[PDB]
Amino acid sequence: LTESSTSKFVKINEKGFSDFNIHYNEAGNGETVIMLHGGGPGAGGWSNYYRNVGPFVDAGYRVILKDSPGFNKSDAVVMDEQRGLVNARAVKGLMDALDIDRAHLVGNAMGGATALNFALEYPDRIGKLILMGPGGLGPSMFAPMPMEGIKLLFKLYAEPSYETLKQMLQVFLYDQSLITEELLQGRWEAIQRQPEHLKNFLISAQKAPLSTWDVTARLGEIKAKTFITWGRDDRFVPLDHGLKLLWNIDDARLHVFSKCGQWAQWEHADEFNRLVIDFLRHA
Amino acid sequence: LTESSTSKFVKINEKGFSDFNIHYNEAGNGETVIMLHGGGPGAGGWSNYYRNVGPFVDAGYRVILKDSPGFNKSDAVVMDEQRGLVNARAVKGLMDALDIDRAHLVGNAMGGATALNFALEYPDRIGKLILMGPGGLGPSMFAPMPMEGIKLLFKLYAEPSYETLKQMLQVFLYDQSLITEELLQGRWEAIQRQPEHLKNFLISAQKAPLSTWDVTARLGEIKAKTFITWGRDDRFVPLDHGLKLLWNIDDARLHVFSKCGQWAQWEHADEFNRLVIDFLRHA
Amino acid sequence: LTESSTSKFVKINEKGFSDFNIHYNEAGNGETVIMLHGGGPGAGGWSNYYRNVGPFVDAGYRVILKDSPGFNKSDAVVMDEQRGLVNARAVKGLMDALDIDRAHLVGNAMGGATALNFALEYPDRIGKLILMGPGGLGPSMFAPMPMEGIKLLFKLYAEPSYETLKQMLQVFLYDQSLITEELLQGRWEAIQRQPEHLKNFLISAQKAPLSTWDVTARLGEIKAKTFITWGRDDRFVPLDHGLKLLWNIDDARLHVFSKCGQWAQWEHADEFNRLVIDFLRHA
Amino acid sequence: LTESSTSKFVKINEKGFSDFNIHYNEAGNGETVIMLHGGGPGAGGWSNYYRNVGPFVDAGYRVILKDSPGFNKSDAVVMDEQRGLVNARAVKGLMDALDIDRAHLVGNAMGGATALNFALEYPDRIGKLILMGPGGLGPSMFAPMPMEGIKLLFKLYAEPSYETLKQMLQVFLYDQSLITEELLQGRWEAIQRQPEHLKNFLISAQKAPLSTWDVTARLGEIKAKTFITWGRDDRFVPLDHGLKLLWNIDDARLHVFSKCGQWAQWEHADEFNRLVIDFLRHA
Repeated sequence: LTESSTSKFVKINEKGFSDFNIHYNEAGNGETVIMLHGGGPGAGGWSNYYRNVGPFVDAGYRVILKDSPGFNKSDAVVMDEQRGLVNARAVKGLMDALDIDRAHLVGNAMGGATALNFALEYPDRIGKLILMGPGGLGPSMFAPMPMEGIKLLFKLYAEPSYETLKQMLQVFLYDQSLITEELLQGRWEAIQRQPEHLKNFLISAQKAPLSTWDVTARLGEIKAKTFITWGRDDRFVPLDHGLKLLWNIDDARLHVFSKCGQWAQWEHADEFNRLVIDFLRHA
Repeated sequence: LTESSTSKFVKINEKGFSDFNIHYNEAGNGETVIMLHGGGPGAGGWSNYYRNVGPFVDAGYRVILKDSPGFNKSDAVVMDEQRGLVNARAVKGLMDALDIDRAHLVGNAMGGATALNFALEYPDRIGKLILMGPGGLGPSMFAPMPMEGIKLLFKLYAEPSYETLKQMLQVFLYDQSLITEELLQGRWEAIQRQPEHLKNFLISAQKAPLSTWDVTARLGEIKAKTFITWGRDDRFVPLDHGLKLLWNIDDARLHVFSKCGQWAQWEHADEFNRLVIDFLRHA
Repeated sequence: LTESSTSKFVKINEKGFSDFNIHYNEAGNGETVIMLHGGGPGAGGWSNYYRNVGPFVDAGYRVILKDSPGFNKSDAVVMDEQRGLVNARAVKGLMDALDIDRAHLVGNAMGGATALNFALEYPDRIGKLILMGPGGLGPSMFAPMPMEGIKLLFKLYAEPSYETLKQMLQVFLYDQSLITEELLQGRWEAIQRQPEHLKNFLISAQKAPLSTWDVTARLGEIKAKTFITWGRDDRFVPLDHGLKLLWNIDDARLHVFSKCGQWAQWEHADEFNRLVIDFLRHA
Repeated sequence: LTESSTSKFVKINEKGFSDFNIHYNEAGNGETVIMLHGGGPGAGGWSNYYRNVGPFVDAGYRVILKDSPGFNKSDAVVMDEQRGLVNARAVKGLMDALDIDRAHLVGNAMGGATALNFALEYPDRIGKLILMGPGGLGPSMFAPMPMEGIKLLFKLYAEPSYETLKQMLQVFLYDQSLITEELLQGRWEAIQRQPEHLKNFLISAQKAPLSTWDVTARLGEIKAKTFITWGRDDRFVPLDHGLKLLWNIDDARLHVFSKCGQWAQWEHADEFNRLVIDFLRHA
């Protein structure tokens, strides 16, 4: 499976979105699992989840790696509401467009925020909920904020360069030897191809700062069975937010990988794939 | 499989132990997994692990549920060293007696302390290490000590009664409806059958208090792949000790169950069985 | 200064309260500091704060040790709203009745919850805010709930006895040698004198459980300079709630005493008196 | 009081040190309080503590702001042991040279590590112990390591520039408006004046990495009354290490300032001065 062979577009119509173009990569044909990426410059569905799509499709799922509005090959957008909520409306838009009644959601960082908002706004449309260091859950009890990785994310958005890209990835990943030329050129190309996105993210972050993403107070409403994952060494979203979800969501469990940054699904792909497939099959 | 049909005895000879009688329950014939129980009055191998033995044997393992010295049907003993270390010597004693070169260890609370000490003292003799709220790892950063469950454990040892037994189990378990008459009569019978054990535990705890169990400083020596589990609602050993192990053991991961006390393997048996079998097979 | 010589009553009229009798103990004549007690059976202003009233009056303050509705010699009441809010209305009622424009508030546990609610509802009427292990601030990230001390508080309310009183105080205090016959007889007399209160607290806790006290989401509104204190060894309200306040209140600081339960102002009276007087004078 | 008018030198002879030149700034003539600075490039006694020396001398103390070996105007050195221990030997060297029997110690970051080592090695020679975010106390339960501020400290040591100096100070301080041209030129001058120091620190850090500083296991030996301070927003040493000290030192208390980085004594000078003077006088 490749990016090109799985690539598709659909136009969505939900709330603020009027014939809005969403790019996604799809493979398999069983029950739908939608995977949602983080918010750093150059992020997208395929580059975030290409180590997971095959094992999940092999397990019998239909995998959709979604480009969120204002990322990769989805349409440009300036948001005046918190991104989690706006992203969640796009997921619903996508699901209505494709005649998907219910989906399992997998979400990393911004995508975790998106998945949380989806489960809150559309409880009838979600199956299980897999959350990987979800962003925007308010203050940490230990970590000064903005987090180190968040400052680097904003620096790269404002002053894009290859060197700053590299500095950011060095913070996002625990194992530095995973930072190959392929990884760097990939993200770099995604940044170069659509400069509008970087500009629009910064404008959006002015209208709705990260403090406006906090849906902590509503976590008690989530009835979806929930699997929370964290990287022990995540410098982007703090580890105690894993406890926060575990205490506040009715039916949750927490799995923390050692030697792992913000991309558990990439840095610990085999173990991640096994744990989440097992959870989707048996929890 | 029943307690009687699996029941066996072996005499051990290791360090302080001279023809010391160890009771265990054994089933299956593949690679050996030894399971080690907690330290509360009436504890033993079968009653701690009877929901795990079948699924593990079905997965192809040889399961040994060991009675630790001074518990259940193993010989009475007064210890002058920290119990974790003395227990670990007994495990080695048992393994030498049965011609077992290497074992996977599963350990809850006191049994977690035992498993840690085994991995430190006999690194050549352990496979993987599964730790469920291991006891004795020093102070908590949050929890006042002695913990609520520890005070109840000492109260029941000093003044054994059925009512105090019930109070203790109400603290050990999250879901109170799991406290059946069968569970209570079981522990009660184990207490009544061998009063010597209760007396000896209290004498042992005078010679070597819980503060002497702390092997934190040596955690860097463990090269065994390690799976750490915790109950979110454990009132016996504090949750932050899960983080402590995760930060200090080279190759560890942490899994925390919601709505779960000190017996994860019993309160969340299906998920526990799946996660640990998957880990023994694939990590 | 004694309980009798400082004792006063005032009738309050605020929201739900119609000629409601509030007992308080008053000394000094400078700026008003109102001190507010915890919620355990037998609690009251004088017995909670008699080690603080003198040093504070000597520093030049007018000290009011308030009996909260449904405690000690204040009127009996059954509350259908969270106690923090109802208590805060009584403080305002008291201040209107006595022509006090502004007060510094000192609050322990339930009294901390009361002080928080006062600062939120009547920001124009508060000076500085001193919070000692305030209750009701939602879940802990570490501590299973209900906390050990909370279970003992409810046990004593439902089955009052001298022996259960003693068990509770043994948990509330770090240093057990502070539990004199004077302390025990004091609380015991307060319990015996007004059994209606115990009954009414349990009815009130049914109508508005502790989960309804959580004002976390509004902490950003507090503009009062705030001094947060905690006992390291508090088994009633969890230590991480000190961090929660410190992160969420604009101008806060946190002071944690070692070897200290839920009554810092009593167990570490000299240091407490010095720190809070210094704060009221100079912050 | 100025840097020049208070400036002094003494030659020390203790263990490894043979006629080793130590620079310090001294004022006052009552009981000795020695203040010890952090380890970042350009650090020294006067620039770290010039907001504290006056108020402390006014309170009646003799203040000594010590330059640690390999910093500011003290002699250059390459250390093969952990810096905390080597620094502590220098403090003793200084105290023997000046006929000081006992000193109160105030220590920030590296200076906190120094103060801890002094109290452990020379318990007869210390009065009270004031610790401000002490470095080297092992892993954090929450914070990935090396900490953000530590990476910036090593970057500035290896590639000294004015721009990198500014980036580091922006992380060390919470309030960015405190970063004046005076502050920057000060640190810059200290860096330019002695490049040997920067080189030697990096060599020393190779021989004895930060992991070798961990004296956690010996904290139970400290009988000095101890005042622990932390900045809530410290990105150099993690907040949970404040809890670690509070749990493990016999007689400790913890004070955490909001809106505060690694220099509490500078960022919150008035409150810091009041709290520590009160502690030295009355604890």
